[PDB]
Amino acid sequence: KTRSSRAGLQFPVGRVHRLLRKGNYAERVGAGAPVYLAAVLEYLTAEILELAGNAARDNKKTRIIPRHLQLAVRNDEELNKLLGRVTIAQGGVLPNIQSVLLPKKT
Amino acid sequence: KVLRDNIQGITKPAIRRLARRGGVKRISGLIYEETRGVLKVFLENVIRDAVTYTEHAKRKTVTAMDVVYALKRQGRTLYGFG
Amino acid sequence: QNYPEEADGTLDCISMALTCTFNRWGTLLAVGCNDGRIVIWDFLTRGIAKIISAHIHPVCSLCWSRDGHKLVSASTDNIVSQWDVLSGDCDQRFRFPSPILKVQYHPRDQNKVLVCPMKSAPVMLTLSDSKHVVLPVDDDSDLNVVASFDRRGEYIYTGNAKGKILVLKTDSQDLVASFRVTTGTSNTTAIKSIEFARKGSCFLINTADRIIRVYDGREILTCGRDGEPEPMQKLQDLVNRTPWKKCCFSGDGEYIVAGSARQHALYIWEKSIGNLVKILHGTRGELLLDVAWHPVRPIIASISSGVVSIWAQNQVENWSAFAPDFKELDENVEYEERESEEDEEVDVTSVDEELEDSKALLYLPI
Amino acid sequence: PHRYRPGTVALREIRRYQKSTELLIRKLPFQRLVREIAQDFKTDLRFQSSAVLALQEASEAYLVALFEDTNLCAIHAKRVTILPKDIQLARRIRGER
Amino acid sequence: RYRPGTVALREIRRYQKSTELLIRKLPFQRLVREIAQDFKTDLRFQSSAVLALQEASEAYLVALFEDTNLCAIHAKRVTILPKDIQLARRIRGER
Amino acid sequence: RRKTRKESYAIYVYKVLKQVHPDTGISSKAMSIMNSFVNDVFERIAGEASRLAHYNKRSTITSREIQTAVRLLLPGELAKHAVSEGTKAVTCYTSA
Amino acid sequence: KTRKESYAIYVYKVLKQVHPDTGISSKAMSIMNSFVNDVFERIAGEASRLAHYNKRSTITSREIQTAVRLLLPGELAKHAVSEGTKAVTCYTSAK
DNA sequence: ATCGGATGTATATATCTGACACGTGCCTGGAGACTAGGGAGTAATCCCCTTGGCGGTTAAAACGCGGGGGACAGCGCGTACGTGCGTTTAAGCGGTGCTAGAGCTGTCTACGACCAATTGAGCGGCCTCGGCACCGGGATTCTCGA
DNA sequence: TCGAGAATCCCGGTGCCGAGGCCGCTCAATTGGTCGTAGACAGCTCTAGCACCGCTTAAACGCACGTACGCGCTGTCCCCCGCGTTTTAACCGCCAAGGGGATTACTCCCTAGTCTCCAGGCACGTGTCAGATATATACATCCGAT
Repeated sequence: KTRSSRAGLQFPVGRVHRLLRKGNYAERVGAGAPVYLAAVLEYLTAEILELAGNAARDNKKTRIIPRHLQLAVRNDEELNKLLGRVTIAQGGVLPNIQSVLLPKKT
Repeated sequence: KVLRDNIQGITKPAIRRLARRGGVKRISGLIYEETRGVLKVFLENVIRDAVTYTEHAKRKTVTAMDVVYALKRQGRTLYGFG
Repeated sequence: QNYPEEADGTLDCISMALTCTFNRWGTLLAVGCNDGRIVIWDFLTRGIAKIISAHIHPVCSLCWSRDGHKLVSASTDNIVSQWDVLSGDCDQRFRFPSPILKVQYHPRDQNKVLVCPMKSAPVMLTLSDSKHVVLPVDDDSDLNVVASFDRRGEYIYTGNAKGKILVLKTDSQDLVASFRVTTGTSNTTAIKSIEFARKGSCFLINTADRIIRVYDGREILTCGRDGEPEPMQKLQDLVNRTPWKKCCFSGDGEYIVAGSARQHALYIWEKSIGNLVKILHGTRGELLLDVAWHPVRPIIASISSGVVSIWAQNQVENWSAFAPDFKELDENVEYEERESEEDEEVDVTSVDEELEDSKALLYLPI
Repeated sequence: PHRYRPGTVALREIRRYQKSTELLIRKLPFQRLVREIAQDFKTDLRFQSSAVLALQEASEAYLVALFEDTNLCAIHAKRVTILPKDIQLARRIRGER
Repeated sequence: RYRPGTVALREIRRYQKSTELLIRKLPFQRLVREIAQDFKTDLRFQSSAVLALQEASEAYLVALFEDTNLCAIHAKRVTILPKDIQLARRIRGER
Repeated sequence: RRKTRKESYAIYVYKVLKQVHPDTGISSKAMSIMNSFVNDVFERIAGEASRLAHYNKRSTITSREIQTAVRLLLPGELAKHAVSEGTKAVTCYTSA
Repeated sequence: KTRKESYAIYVYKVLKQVHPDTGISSKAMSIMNSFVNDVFERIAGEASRLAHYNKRSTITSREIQTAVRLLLPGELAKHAVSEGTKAVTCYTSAK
């Protein structure tokens, strides 16, 4: 019988518990730790992937290229606070031009 | 309580002396307010982590060792308290 | 509608405020100040009604009469007095050998008040002749017992301090039904209190096994003398283990609300599904005293440490309510135009559920 | 004494201070300030004399560092005066915008 | 065409939209080979591994440039200068 | 030669994406980057919680310590949302 | 009243070995305790994570070698690794 | 450029006091002996792939010129600041009482590791079909000098 | 305020390899007990952060002012760049190989764990002097005079 459906989450819980048990983070763990971790990873993954899909439909492309993920992570501010010193392969950079460097004439 | 006073508790000569220990001479008169601001925004995070740490330990007093623990969590380490 | 989703500030007409309760649909607030006075605030109108100089020692509980003419107060100095809502003076004065926990008025019998003395059986004091009738209990007579009416007050339910719950009649006192709570796995458990609703005859029970349970006031007289415990949902908090102090029922009959002590975690569920739906974000530092929703409209209002915090549904009607034939909406479709372009002599004279907790008759415009 | 030229006594003040080892902000105002700011996160907390002491030094440390950085960028500005925009420049370039 | 400074904006925007690498594969691979031979001889590289390093470089490098940029703005000029690069490297706290 | 079996967080995040937007495809590169991200955050939180548990002379890892860790690590109202979601998940799990 | 652990006697003897004329105050004791602890957790954690990298269940001396070479700066790392190798050899030769 | 005068700068002389360094006790860890059992290395292997190399070219680099736009030096200026002094004021020791809280200890009960086997979640192989790359050309928008 | 030329966007129009989905074949995740135990509750002890006040003065307050320089403006001149050219090896796609990285199997030996006793390092007194504290002084420096 399964264990992920007991809480209705999607990320595995048995896998998390086994990997944390063999990860020697401590010697003895409770029962709510694996389900709680599965839940928080679920929430963070959903938070990122919703913006990923929004960026995918921005350019009208079904497949999500990593550029979309880069834009979605960078344009948000809380992510930029949490993903401070992290880069992305093939990610690129969001467009930006300094304000005072903008020529004009009549 | 929340009081607008005691924020100016660092009166001008204290910042003067701190600037001197930094090694500057000519400081404009409009530096004091943003110094207060940056000091407050810095102190916010450390005091918040300290109170969370002391709360998790089920006691309502804060020591110094948990303070240096929070400081090391941010990245700035203190030596001389254990 | 649904659970409250907005946040309201505080309602502090005076600095101190200990207890609060709604009358029938949240009309007036019964503040028992910690100075020996009884203050009445106005709800849904944000005002005050009357201040009563009761006595010296402050009080700790409040309730109003079925006819709304009395202000009963479970005093901390054993002053079982019937303060008048109208004049503010004392109508009936009496003294009890034990203080009172839970004061209530039967919506069908205001003569017999609800008293919960400690280390002694509950006593109904009749306001017509100042006579005290002891509620017959079972086994011990020195336990921390709490007595409470049903929806209609027709049966009275008492909870003891060893694991025994008693069922008897509010007026005939025919103790013919008992109940034994489950003994966990090895050790027994006492009962802290019970709390009822206004529809469905359900009631929560708060015990010493750190777990809040729920029963219905229909399976004890049906089973007979004593049967096997069988709750619907053994709700509890399994991440912090917060103890439970005060918790009431919903203003609709389908929700369940539970209150913390210092953690500012106000939990809510529904009777249909025991799954958490929302949690309250309270600012830490104060102890919760009383909780009781609007008995009709979904809202939460918790008193704590002399102040009150309300999480509500603040509403203002949309700008598009100028006239039924006038709307202020946005659309990008072409307008759909219209497609369909007596004499009598009679004067005009015409001008949860409802119970009998009305007729406060207390309102002073000046 | 006599009306000295600006910055002249500043140099000897620097020399007296930069070699010194002491606390520059007073004690009572700072402990009162931290007790005031602690209220928002949680009320009715008790501090330890050893604790709060520690704190100020760390803060001073950080604050001192800031001036250092600002001074250098001030020299990069072809001026001796310190201006607010340089503080924001240092804060942003350090990595904690 | 003419009007210098106009073509720069078009180029910089065009490249800002694009997200490809900027260093030819073979020269960078040979340079990594040389700097590895400096440490130890006869090291077999994974074609995936080299690529890896490559990307990280630009990341680091581009960040540096941006910082120097604002430093030039602090000096009342548009052109960036070597001195600003040492400014950024020292002020970052990585000397 | 000898084929090997490897574990990646590939199926679960794909199911999440379908649950959210059942109309958009995903790339293998995005799959690997999401796998790296989830491994990263998992290790970060677990290690911080473990070293906190050692800090308190506790030989166990309860669920409370993890929520303390996510209060410290996660900034802003995202922390409140995540901790509320975790409490919801555990409460819905226990009585089953 | 109770039993508490510290590094006081050992650092004192090390001081007396090299400068048998200079005293220290309690603040020096506390700061040296903090320094030696801090470096101990840093190097020990690095060694643990190295051991976990290569799916190995043990931590031996050569793991400490790799950790010290990786973490400390160059010349001090060379001195430290030389002295440690000398110590381990003289320990193993005379067990 | 050169010299005299007020003034903070670092130095030597009593001394005294509380923190520094030393001698005692003994109990809790660590070193001495022994075991078994599970990690590990070491022989062997064989197919994946990374190094090496070759033909074609063109996209990219390399080099020279014309000039205009921006870096750089200077000059006035008037204005914001550092210096100086008389005055009030809250910091800084000083010393007092205690309750509120931290901290240590006996306890005993709900809760996590061991383990056996299952058996379905889950990982790998093969088409495959369409999302997307490649391409050819017309419609669409920007810019600067007459 | 208005053209010529010059770029980019988009509408087809077409061809191709990557995400996908099904089939087959495993291996570790539950379930249920089972067993030992780590921490939770209640009590008692002690000790110090806090409320409180007294008196003293180092320092903050704020005015006065005389000038150092931040800044706006000018002129200057010099070199970065864009446009054009010629020039060439990065890149593409194709070959072939050997070697070594990852896998299998195995015997052997390092170590967790237990038991064992004894010894050394922290709590605790206790004597004593290193440097702060206040006094008088030669000296180097900012300022002012020529």
